[PDB]
Amino acid sequence: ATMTLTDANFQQAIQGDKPVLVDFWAAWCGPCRMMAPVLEEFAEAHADKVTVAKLNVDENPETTSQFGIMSIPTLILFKGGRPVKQLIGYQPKEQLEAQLADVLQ
Repeated sequence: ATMTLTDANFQQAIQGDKPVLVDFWAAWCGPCRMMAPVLEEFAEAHADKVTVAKLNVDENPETTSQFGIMSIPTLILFKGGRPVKQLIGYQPKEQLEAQLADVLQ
């Protein structure tokens, strides 16, 4: 199961001190379907390391205004209330797995 963050728990979650890859996506989005199954397989890949969380920026609009999430999908890794790496668009699971290997270690 992937994690599911939400406006209130979102910032209280990341700002503590915890590796969490927040996935910003929407059910009305077009090219988020491309990486849709790699993201759920991404939680199958590392699993005991990556918290692949899910914010609906449609439903929860507070953090999308802070960062300015202008084009979903948008993956951002937070380790201690600070996005170490923002990458967006379609990125294969192979691009993801090497990208997140650096920050998770």
